[PDB]
Amino acid sequence: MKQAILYVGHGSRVKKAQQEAAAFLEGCKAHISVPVQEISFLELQEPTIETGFEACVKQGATHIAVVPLLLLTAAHAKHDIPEEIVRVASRYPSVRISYGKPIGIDEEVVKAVYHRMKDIGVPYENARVVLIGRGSSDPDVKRDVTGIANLLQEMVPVKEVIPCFLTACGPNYKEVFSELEKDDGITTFIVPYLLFTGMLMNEIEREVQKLKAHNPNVYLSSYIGFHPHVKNAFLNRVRETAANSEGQFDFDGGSY
Repeated sequence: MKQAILYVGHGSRVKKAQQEAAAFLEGCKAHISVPVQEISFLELQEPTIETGFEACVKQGATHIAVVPLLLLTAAHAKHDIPEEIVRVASRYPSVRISYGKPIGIDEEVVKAVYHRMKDIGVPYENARVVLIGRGSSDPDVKRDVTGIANLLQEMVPVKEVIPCFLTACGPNYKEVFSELEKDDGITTFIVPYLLFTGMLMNEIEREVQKLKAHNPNVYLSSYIGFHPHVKNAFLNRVRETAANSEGQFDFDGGSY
């Protein structure tokens, strides 16, 4: 037996984002006791999935644990990535494949949100938290962001956590913002639940400036990014996919 890890990010065309994702995945390798480890990306950035998978095979891997670097569960985890996996794996029918889950609802990621809150330096006890995800038409995305909000609610003595979204599913973060123009003395933290900055993050920044014009007790944290606790959660995913102790991550054909 020879085990491999194939990390799969979604990929970016922004050079800085490519570099950050690649460096994160590279820094994961020293934490995994597996002799063959390759990084790959679905799109816009190579190594491609095909390249990384074939590299794993060429180095003698009998088992490949494919682990997607994804915060939430949507089309990429269910369709695009598995489709590329089946396309390349069809050529090596003797190689056993396991395929992991996105990070999703994990206590470590809640800790990442908590530390982003703490970084502001404002008391958070009995404060409101507004957790902004990108959003998706896939209901699993809203469900998981809500689960993270509930876990934060259980773990930190905040007043409440409001999951909301930039697009595709409700409630939209602008509706929450419009409802927060009051200023009732309650502090509101805005946590962008995103791996990278970019257009939508810039939009959040501008909208939070507008909101602060109405309600000065509003504080925007930096986006989650590749926080150390995000790394802990992702390493959990990697280890469970490689262990595959019950076969629950077996890469079975058919539509996901």
